[PDB]
This record gives sequence, structure tokens and C-alpha cells, in this order.
Amino acid sequence: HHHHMERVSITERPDWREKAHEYGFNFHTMYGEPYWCEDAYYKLTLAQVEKLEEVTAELHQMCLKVVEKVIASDELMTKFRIPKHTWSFVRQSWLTHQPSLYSRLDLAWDGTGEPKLLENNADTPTSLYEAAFFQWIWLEDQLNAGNLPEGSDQFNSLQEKLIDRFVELREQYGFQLLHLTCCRDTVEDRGTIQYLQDCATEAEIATEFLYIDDIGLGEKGQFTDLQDQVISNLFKLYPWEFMLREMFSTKLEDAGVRWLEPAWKSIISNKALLPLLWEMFPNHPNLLPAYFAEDDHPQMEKYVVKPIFSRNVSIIENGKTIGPYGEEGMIVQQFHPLPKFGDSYMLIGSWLVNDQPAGIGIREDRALITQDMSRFYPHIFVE
Ligand SMILES: [Mg+2]
Ligand code: NI
Repeated sequence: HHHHMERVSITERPDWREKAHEYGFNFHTMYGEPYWCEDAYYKLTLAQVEKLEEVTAELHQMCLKVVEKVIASDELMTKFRIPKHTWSFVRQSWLTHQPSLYSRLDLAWDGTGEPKLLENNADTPTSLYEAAFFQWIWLEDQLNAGNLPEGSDQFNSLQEKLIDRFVELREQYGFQLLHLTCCRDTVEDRGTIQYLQDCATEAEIATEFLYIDDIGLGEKGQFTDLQDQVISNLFKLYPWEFMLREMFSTKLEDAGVRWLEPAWKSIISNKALLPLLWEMFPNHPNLLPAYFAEDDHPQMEKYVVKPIFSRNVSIIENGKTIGPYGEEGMIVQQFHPLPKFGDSYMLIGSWLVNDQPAGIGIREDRALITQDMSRFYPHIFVE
């Protein structure tokens, strides 16, 4: 398999599991978070990193164009499956310019051709802790042990940009006190929450963690915390796709809470994004053909049908029409295999902090069709 990036074997640091334990990083797979691996790393070039950076910034602007178009159209809000009882909540979040913290794009690329957008995890993207912090320490450690090329660098400014963004949220948007939440018995001990809380603390934001089921309902519709005090700003590791359909989700519109990620990110964190991107930016070098499966659309020789929702996938070929999952609620996307390095397919996770590209985290998986890649590998770039 010819690639312009290499997967380089390396001797694992002997104590990395305890390094994880000391930081409170549970590196085991859970809720789509990948298993940490470091018996190899990926090596990119400076040219490849500048290309990924360029493409990531532009795709994010393209996604912002999709939101404006969807927000304005009842028809498109329906096609994106935003529940009608939440349209006012979601639209007001966009029309008042509610701020974003982060996004992760998933890009298929081995350095040959153009990178292709497979999805924008713009709500609850996994592998933040590994990409921002753990692989940074890995780089410093393995440089010090003499196990990496002398000029090794890493496309990764996540921690710096996250702290700067929290400062910006505090100073210019009034995020003085930030609550953080997730569902009980999910990812509270993975590392992410504590890490983002540490970043917010460094930015001089006061923080409180509480589980989703800890949140109270006040007499005037306000959401309240473990001290029965009002929640004003709430970061969540729990997706809008679920919350907008949950019991008492009609209360969101009047709760007086500002959200990270904000409600309008629901529109770019599902697969309906991919057909709209292709319609608004036809033959864009970094997009793949995509259509709603229910629409009349060109026939593709080999393609993949994915549910609009993030809750598995099937492949079709030889110009056939649509399958166990059917047509309804599905999109279709031109089949485009991931690069194969040995026994595993590789996927590039490319991060944004608000609208600024902030680096990459690489994942692998032995299956072609997978919602969340099973394994994470650190990377470097040279030259
Ligand atoms: Mg109102
Ligand atoms: Ni320990």
C-alpha cells in the first residue's frame, strides 16, 4: 500500500499506563472513546500539516454556511430531523450568535490526492484528551528518550487554543461561572471533563461539575445545580441528538442556559450535513458526493448508506439501487475507502477551537464500516 505518510513502529514508553493513571486518564474504550496505543506513531510532513490546517479552516466555514441555510428553511430543519418542538430554541441560538468551543472533522487522507470530509463531530467529539494532552506528553517523553527524529514536531495547539477560548468566553461573553455535565456512568472519569475543567480554571473561570440527573428545575423554569443555585453556562458531554428528544426538552427554550456546544451545532453534527455540503459546494475537492436517500439523486457505482442519526452502515456497488436499513432517514455517500496501514484503516481527526484549526489525532480500526474507530495513535511531523 503506497502512502505519503508512514506508520513507524516504536518501543512503548514503559510506564505510560501509570502516567495515564496519575492524570486520571482512563484509556480504555468506552462510549466511542478510543483505546490508547503507542507501539507505533504516524509521521507526516510539514506540507501535509499545512494542507490539513487549510482544509479544516475552510470546511468549518462551509459548515457555517450550511447552518445559515438550514436555520432559514422549515423544510431543511425537517430534513435534518431537528424536532419541531425545538426549532425556536435551536434557531434563537443561531440568531443570537451563541459561541462554540470545539469541533472535530473526520478526514480520509494518506497524503495522496485530496483529504475528504467524512463527518463533522461538532457536538460531543471523542478523543479530545489524547489529542490535546496525552500525545503531547508522549512527544516530549520520546524525544527525551532519543526515540524520535531530532526535529520532531506535532500538529497540536489544542490546549493553548482551548485556554485562550475560555479566556475569550469569560472576558468577552461573560462566562464567569461554567457548569460541566455528562450522563452518570458514562465518561465522567475518562479524563475529558477534568481536563476541560483544568483549562477553564487556568482561564480563571469558576467551574462546577454535576451529572445530568443532578440538574434541578426551578420555579421559573431555571436549571439549578447541586447547591440549588442557578446554572447560567453549561458545557455538556452529551449530544443534542438525544437531548432534543428527551422528556421535558420543551423546557430548554426557556431555561436561560447558554450551552457548550450551543444548540445550533445540532445542525452540523449529523449526517444530513454531507448532502447539503455537496449541494452548496458541488465538486469541492475535499467533499464526497452525498444525497438524501429519499430524494431523486444520481446513481453511484459504489456507495454507502448511513442513517442521518448517529445511532450501523451498509455498502452497495455495481450501480444498484437501495438493504436491511431501507431508505427513510438515510443519506447516501460515494464509497471512498480509508487508507490501509497493515491490517488497519486509518482516519484523521482534525480539530477546531471555535473556527481555528488546532491539530490532529489519528485513529485506526480493523473494520471498514465503523462509527468510532477503536484505537488512537500519536503522531509527529518533520521537515
Ligand atoms: Mg422566549
Ligand atoms: Ni497511579
